[PDB]
Amino acid sequence: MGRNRIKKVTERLPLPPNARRVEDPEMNMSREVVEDPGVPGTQDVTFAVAEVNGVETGRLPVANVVVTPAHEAVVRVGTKPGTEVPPVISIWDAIAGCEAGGNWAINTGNGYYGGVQFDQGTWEANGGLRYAPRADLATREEQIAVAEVTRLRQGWGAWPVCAARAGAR
Repeated sequence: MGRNRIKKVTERLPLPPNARRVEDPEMNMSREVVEDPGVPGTQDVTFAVAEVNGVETGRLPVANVVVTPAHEAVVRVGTKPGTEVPPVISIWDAIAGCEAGGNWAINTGNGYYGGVQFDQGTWEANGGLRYAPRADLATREEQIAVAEVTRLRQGWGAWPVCAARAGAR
């Protein structure tokens, strides 16, 4: 018995647009872009809410109804052939922490690029142009793909401080 800590509360919340995907054969498969944000809708969501001492201790949606439907968004998704990115096998995240503080897009004008501070020749020699003109223009996972090629072909010499710091082979 006693007062019930659980009450029903109905809230009007946004209904986010579904994204309809449109292929872009000029964009890397790693990439997705919002071409049209659509228009959010609205929905009435009923929650069971627990409160003790004027403080919410829990909530659970129990019902929902569309009020205004959203207008769909349009997302462009990359389908450029040959831009498949291998799965990442995090020694690299440690290295990028050391090299660039985890900033994969770093480009300070020091002659090095991206999270693991490739020079341009090393980026190109190890296949990086498949993904981007420079390392900093490529995704983390693309940069790691090229870093793995670099390591297999040339070793850890590109990272003469950070690789050892990261506990490399």
